[PDB]
Amino acid sequence: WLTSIPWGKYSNENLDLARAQAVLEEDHYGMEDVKKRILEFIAVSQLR
Amino acid sequence: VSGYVAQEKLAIAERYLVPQARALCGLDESKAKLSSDVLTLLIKQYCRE
Repeated sequence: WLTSIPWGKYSNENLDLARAQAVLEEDHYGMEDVKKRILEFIAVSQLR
Repeated sequence: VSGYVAQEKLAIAERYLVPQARALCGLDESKAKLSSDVLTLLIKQYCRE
């Protein structure tokens, strides 16, 4: 149970906003506010 | 401990609060100025506690 647990396995992220633009508009019509907030979230993580 | 006067919160937030959150978001002071006036407007209006 202990060894199985990742300790540093780091799934690589995408961080370009463009690909996030596309994939968000692919799967949910409207509800633009949550899209805008999450988009800002990626935008901030990409900096720091 | 007591509460805080309306004006007093400005002198708190100008020092011990904005810089802390500024460090939470990972910014540096060079890019994220907040004049005193925006803060007095905030506390005067958007939060009465």
